Amino acid sequence: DTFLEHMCRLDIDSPPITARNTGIICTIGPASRSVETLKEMIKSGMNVARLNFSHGTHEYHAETIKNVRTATESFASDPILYRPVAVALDTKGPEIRTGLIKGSGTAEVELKKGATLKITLDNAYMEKCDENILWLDYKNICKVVEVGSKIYVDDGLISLQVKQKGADFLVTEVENGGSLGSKKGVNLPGAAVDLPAVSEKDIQDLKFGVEQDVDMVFASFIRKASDVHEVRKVLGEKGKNIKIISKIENHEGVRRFDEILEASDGIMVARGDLGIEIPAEKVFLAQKMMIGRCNRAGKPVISATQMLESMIKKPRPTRAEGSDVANAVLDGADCIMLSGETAKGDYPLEAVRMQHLIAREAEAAIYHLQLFEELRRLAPITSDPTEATAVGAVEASFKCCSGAIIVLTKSGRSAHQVARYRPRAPIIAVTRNPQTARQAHLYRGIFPVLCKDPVQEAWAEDVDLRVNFAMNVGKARGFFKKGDVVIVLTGWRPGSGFTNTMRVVPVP
Amino acid sequence: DTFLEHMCRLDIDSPPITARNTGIICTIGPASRSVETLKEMIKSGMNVARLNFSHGTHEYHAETIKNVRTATESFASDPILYRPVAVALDTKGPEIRTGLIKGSGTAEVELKKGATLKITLDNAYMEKCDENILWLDYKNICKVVEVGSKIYVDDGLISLQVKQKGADFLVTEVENGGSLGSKKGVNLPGAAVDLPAVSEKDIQDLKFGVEQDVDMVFASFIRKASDVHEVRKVLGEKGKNIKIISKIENHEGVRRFDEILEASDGIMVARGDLGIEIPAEKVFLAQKMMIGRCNRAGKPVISATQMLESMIKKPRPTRAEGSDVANAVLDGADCIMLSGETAKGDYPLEAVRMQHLIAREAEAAIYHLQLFEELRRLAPITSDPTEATAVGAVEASFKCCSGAIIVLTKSGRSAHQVARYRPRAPIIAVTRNPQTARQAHLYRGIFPVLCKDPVQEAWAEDVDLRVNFAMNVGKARGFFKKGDVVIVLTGWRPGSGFTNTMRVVPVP
Amino acid sequence: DTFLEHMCRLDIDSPPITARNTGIICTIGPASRSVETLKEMIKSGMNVARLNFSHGTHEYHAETIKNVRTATESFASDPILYRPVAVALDTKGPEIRTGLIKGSGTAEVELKKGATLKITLDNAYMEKCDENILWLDYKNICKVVEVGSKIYVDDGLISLQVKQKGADFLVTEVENGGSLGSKKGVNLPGAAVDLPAVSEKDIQDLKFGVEQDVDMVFASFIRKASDVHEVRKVLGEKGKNIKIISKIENHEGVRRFDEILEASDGIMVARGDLGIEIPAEKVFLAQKMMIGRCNRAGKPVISATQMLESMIKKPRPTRAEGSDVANAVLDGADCIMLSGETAKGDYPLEAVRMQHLIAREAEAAIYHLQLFEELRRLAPITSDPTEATAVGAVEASFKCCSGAIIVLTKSGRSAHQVARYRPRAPIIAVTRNPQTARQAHLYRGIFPVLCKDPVQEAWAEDVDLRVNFAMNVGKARGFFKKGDVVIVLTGWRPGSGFTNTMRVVPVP
Amino acid sequence: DTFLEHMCRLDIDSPPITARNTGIICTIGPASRSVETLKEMIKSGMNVARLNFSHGTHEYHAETIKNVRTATESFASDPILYRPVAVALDTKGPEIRTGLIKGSGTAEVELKKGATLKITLDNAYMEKCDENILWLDYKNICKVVEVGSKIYVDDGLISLQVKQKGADFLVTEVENGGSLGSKKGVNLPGAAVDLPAVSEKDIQDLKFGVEQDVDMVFASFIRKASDVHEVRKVLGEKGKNIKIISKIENHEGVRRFDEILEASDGIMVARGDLGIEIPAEKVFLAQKMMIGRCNRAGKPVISATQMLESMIKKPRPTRAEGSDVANAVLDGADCIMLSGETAKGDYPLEAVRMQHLIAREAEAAIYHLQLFEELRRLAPITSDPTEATAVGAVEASFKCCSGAIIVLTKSGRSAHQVARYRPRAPIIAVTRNPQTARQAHLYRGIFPVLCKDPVQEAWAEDVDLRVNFAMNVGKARGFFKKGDVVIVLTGWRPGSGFTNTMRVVPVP
Repeated sequence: DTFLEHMCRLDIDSPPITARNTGIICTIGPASRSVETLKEMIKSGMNVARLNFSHGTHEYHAETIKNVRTATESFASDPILYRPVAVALDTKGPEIRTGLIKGSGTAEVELKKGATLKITLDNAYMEKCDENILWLDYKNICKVVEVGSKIYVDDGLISLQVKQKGADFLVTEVENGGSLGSKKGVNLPGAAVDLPAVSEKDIQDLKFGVEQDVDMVFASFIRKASDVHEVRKVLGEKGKNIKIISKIENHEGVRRFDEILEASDGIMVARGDLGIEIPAEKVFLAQKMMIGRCNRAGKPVISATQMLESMIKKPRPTRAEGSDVANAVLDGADCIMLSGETAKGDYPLEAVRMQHLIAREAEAAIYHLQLFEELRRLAPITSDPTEATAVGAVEASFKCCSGAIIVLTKSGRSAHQVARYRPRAPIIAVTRNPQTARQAHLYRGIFPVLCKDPVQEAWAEDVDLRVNFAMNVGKARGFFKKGDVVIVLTGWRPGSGFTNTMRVVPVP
Repeated sequence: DTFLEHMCRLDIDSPPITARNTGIICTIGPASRSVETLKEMIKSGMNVARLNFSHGTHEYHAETIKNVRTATESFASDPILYRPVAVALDTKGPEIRTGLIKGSGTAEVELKKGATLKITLDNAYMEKCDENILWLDYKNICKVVEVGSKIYVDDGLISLQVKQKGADFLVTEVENGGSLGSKKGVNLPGAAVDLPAVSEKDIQDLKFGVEQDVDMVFASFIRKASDVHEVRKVLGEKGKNIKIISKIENHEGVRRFDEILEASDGIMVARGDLGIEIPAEKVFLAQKMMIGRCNRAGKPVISATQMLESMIKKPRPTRAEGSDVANAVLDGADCIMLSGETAKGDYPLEAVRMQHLIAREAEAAIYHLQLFEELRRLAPITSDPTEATAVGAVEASFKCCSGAIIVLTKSGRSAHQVARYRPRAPIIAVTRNPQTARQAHLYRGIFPVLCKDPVQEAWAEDVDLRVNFAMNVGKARGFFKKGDVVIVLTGWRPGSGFTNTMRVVPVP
Repeated sequence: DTFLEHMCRLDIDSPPITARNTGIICTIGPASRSVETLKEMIKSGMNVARLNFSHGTHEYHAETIKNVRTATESFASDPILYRPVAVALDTKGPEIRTGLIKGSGTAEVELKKGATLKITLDNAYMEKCDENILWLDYKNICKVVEVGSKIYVDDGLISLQVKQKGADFLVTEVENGGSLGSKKGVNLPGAAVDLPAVSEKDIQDLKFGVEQDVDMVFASFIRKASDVHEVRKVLGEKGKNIKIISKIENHEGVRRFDEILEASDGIMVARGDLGIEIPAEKVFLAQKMMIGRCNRAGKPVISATQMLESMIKKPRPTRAEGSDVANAVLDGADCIMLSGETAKGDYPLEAVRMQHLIAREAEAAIYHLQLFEELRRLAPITSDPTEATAVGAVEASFKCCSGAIIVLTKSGRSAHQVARYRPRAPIIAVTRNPQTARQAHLYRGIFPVLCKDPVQEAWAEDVDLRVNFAMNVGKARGFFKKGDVVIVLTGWRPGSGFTNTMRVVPVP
Repeated sequence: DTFLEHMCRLDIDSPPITARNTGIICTIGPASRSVETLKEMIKSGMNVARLNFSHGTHEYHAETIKNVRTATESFASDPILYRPVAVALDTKGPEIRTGLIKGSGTAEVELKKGATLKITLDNAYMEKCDENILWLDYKNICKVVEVGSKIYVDDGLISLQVKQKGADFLVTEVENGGSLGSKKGVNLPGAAVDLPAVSEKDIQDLKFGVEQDVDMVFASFIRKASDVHEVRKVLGEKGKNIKIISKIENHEGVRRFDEILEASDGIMVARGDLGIEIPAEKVFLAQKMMIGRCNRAGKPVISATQMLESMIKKPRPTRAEGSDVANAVLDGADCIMLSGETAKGDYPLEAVRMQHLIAREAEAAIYHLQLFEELRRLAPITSDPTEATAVGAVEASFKCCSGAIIVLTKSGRSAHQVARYRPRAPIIAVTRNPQTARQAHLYRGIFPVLCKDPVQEAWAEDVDLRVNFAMNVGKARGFFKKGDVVIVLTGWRPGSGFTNTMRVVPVP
């Protein structure tokens, strides 16, 4: 009825009645590139393998994608239970990274409050940083910094405000402290950055991605719409179909968020990079704002970083990491991302699993019909057949309590359009295009299904075969039973430009 | 918006930007049964022809039907512009009536105020009525009426008050003077009048109605469900498919309205008969209530019995009758009924043309999305395929700003199912079944269209036959043009089931 | 709940539970200037005596106002039951009137379809018009007419389209026909008018009004906001407090309706003058539009002309005059007006009474809380103490089912502001300013009460005395009983610029 | 609007344009009971001081109260800027606790995974606990626990699994390693733990609470209404006026929540205790439900037990705790509670200051008129004077865009009555009664203000005393300025009755 009536009526001992609508992106690192580790991850809800090109070589990310695909297709033998799994390339982007401190890639020299540390960029101490003296990537720091500007190191625990500029060197106080350590990153919040959004390394990484048939790019440190356009002209014609997800990692990208969203296929909210750049008492508005617009606009949005970073080293998360994530789902994020817990973890399965749990359970508190009616209200009058067919399909899904909204697409477009409006019922997307099954996982509520059957002489016949596919899938995965109802969205005629037929059909 | 704003921004100087949705019912009498006259009337907007069986032999009304079918079909050589026309039989009923005035001649005597009238029941004075003895044929008048009771003779114009009750007579003072002719009808407001709702005449008349394939019965002085049931049993299973419209003409009907509606296919508010048997000020609440229940019940209701009464003898009406019909059409009426204006009148055509104009001009003060959003969440929720397909279709018509909702069933039932959500787009109902094209004028917003084609021996090709028909009609008739989007509703097959294919098709 | 649920729930045999909120303006003429006739009219709900300065002298309207006041104060002895009665001056305004036809002020010469009639304005036939030849007021008709323009005579039944222009004379066909008769009016729909909105006669009439302490002016044929401003500069400083009601009697005033409403204190909709000037299939939108804006803006609006014009000569109105009026109340008119039925009538009491009945009964179909919530929603953020106090007072009146909203004002302003928002509960306005008690009757829902008690030394005491007045008034008139609730709106402190105190106080 | 738009148009870069409405509760321990420290905390936002009676003698907490009263009143020489401060007693309850570790010293032993622990009940080992024998003081541990049961020692950090049940002991495998000190508390999730809700200690502690005029009791491990009733009977009629907040810390409480709420003055969600006894993913639904019921019930609810847990030993928090408190305040919390951060922490002040900042920044994602329009038509409708005066006052605050709603009762009850409609303007509650100024921090949006003046011997002058006080406070404290409009609520007199004078006063 009311939103409040709907929170009051929640029952913690009622069962999970929904299957899980929000997607899980896992970051694949040393702890999760074994094929066996990944088979389990896929079995515990992984849907997108993130590769962080901020660290490592090409032969290594290619081994990593080979094991992801080895595990993903161990399931292929029975295409009903087969879960697609997408590969995501997260670019490096305009980073600043520290040296090796002693000559060693595993050291940490422990800075002390009040102490003094000279930044050098003498290209000499590239691997000699100790307690004083410190080397950096950014050649032109001595230009955008000023005598008081604050510099954060590692994800941010080690802080320090400069006292002495230079032209070659720089010297500074230490508010905070801790460990320095090696190959760490540096932030310069509230300080300009003349690094390009696409370095020549990031160009090479993108093109690699095209060669490897990745399904999405996570473009780092996007600040303005030219940065998106560059990523796409690199991906070029060969990767006009790769989805670009801009990462909002600084204040500008929030300020310039609308034009970033125009140019991009979806948005990643990097909550930690933000909670360094802008005061933290405000990230959570930014997130909420940036999710809502991505929902007005029916573009995926990914909530990321500092999710369960206590499952790097405990097998069970703080009850407030739990609440953090479960509220990202409620704000209407499309997907959730794990960085350290699945990459460097001592318990990566435990994290993937807990994430599926938390997120299944947050949908108990989604008021699905308020969402829908708000998102319909806010939709424009279109002359798009496929848009109107989606809206009707969702109305109907609510007046039946549809078990599903079976949607046949090659594009993926038409299953996206239906999910735009947040049906409570799951969208079973039936495709023959393995790229579209992998990319579908971005969009909340799409359960992609990959048909491998050959195309039939008579298209009528063909449609029935795909739809019956989807219905054995639903019966099996548990979404419904004989004699329930579904919406089915198809074309009338082959090579109809659009998905313009809705049938309200009882499960057989 | 508000409703109040939707008025504030009305524009008289603007041109009607909606079709006429309300059906025009016409009472056929001697001024309007020539074939040429009925052809010109059908041209001007007539949708239903009412025969009034209180007057006339079966051989008379059989010829009047003959000419209406003649006229109606003169246009049948161009399906695009053939307009179907329904044939309604209105019953005599439990009427009280006067005897005859004596002599021969201009059969009329003057009833002067404050003077005296013995109502007698002696069948000697049956043909010897005058200003002192007046015979009527209700034999228990004397027991159901009392002293001080009113008696309205000739259709309300004359009032008597009952001064003295006798054994088998009554002495009355004339209170509303007038002039009395022969066989004119009497109203005993407030009396327990006990005549059967179905007389032996009414039985032979309904059995006539079936022999002539009439489409609706307007049944008179209905008081209770048992009355509707007796009419139905009489129509029996040779005429099960005839629509029965109960006429509410007295207080017990308004009282028992609810049970009368459940038992009936539709309602007629008879405001003149009801203006006699009720405090005339209370009438306009009676109608507002009974239109209201009828709309929530999804049952057509007709607003009647005096609409444009000046035009018996004047070509144009007093704007108060125009505000009267306009507010009946806004109140919720599906049909308006013309009675004297088109039966015995001098301008049966300027009457049809004016009513068409007033209904088409009133529809602008109808706030249409208001009506939808409520009727979506008033009328039975959460059910079965057909009602989910219909709602799906209406939310689509609203999203894509459809120019028409093209509906294929043969009963009519699924086109009703849609009209019961008051979409803003006209519902073109395509049927091969002439009765349902005639009968569907009762439902507001439905535009019957009769496909006279043989059936293509393949379901989808038959469907596109009909849809392409509806399209060409709608383009000819002005509803939509090339490039607009229409919604389409159909069978899953000819397996029966129900109607469960919605489609959003651009207009060729 | 819904609007439709609220129409369905109407009961015609439940009692009138409301007292009558809409006001009644009666036109005082030969049949109603006796003091005894008027005492009864006041006793049957008259609230404003309209004097039509279109006919008659000054000594005559002054006799007429003397008898209105004689009857109004026969009730004054017991100020609880005393009903105030306001005098309204309806100007003549830029009229065109015909001659005397034979030399006699009572003749009628009966024009015939197709016939020929010369208009002359030779100032010679001022009183000789017969069947041919016809004299007019308007000197410059031969300028704004053209060879085909249509001229209507009497309220409009006699029509005629010119065939021959001139410089001095004019000659014409006769569509329609009937009686010509004497001192009749002429309309020139769709034809310019160089008559002034304020003739020198209308100046004199206004100033007379000021001398006689009229309470409102009904300004005729207002076309633009300069016309309002002229009426007020005439009324001048001595009549800055006389309320000006513009009459919208032609197409322009509808076109220029907004600026007319700015300049004026309220609007009269003259439905007959309109239904000649603009097609009649559109008056009823104009009316509806013009009432709604007058409600958005909290200015009184009066629905007028052709109300019950069958109670000029029958003691009981057409059931469709009844429906006409009862729908004006529903559209939200503030007041209702009778012209012929109370002026020239053979049954003026019967009309005043039926009007009270019809209008009491229409409020059964007002959804009072939808009104309020729409009118609140549509209100601006004001920093007006008195506006906010009114809105809260009305909310409260709904959360109690207030018997009344007792409002103490001198101005009248604060009782107007409360009524702006259409409480269901009646507004008892307690004033010492007899002008404000008389003018209050314009505003729907104000039941003015005139306190004659002297001002008390202590203002606290004084307020209690006026409020207890109002509560004996309510107890007596029937609005409520001991132990019910009311809202009471007063000032805190004397000579507070405003009514800023709301008390929710139980009737004693 | 939509709710979704209200997010889409959030602006991080904008400055907080609302006051803090949520009360900050602080747990006073050894890091925060000096008088100087409490003065600085009260300055930074503390509204309530919580004593935790699980630890400490009566002479200890009596001195801690002494200093809180000292600090609190240092500011009392300027009413304008004295902030009242409530004193909350939190009970020990049915706690299970460990014995002591042997020796003396740094009383801590290491519990290593996969190793063994005999839980014994022999009061010989009561002070001779170690890594093998661990004594606890719950004597029926053995019958309510089972094999495979978990046992969480020291506040969740340590988990044991029950390998072997004995007669009077248990053998357990250590699953979450750790370090164990003395007298640390045990959780037996899922066990029928039968200790009394009110122990003999808790009785002497509540009787202390009354001797010291505390204002609220936070009562722990409440499971059923009878538990609340036993606490109430103990507080007896010397402390009838003390507010009892039930603490929901186990599953039976969440289960029986509804009865617990009826019996209680308010709720505390204890998310850490609740995160142990429940699947931690289910917690965030539990809270959302229990905040929800509490808001519809118009009963304050506190969100607690881990809010900013980093700041025990770090000056600023992990943004995830910040998103955590922000979403508790949006969920509906009236108060936030700080526990370790301000009791034993190193930065008790940077914690108060940060929480103030996070609550004040979160209130922008609160959609306020949404909350009103529902709470107006959810919460008991159509009644009695006081609730009609309160709603009147809120609709006014919204119309005139009020800067404050200034409320005079002495109990507090009428200021609650208003806060229960969530107005957008802060409620300045003016009382002469210090307890109600302290106690009213529990209610969101209420800003207590204590008038220390004697009573003017004339009701209205007393009223203007207080109102002019509230005005000057509100101007000093920033809420509104000269020329803004405030709403005022008051007695009709000191006759009792209730509160029934609303007033809309401009600001001097």
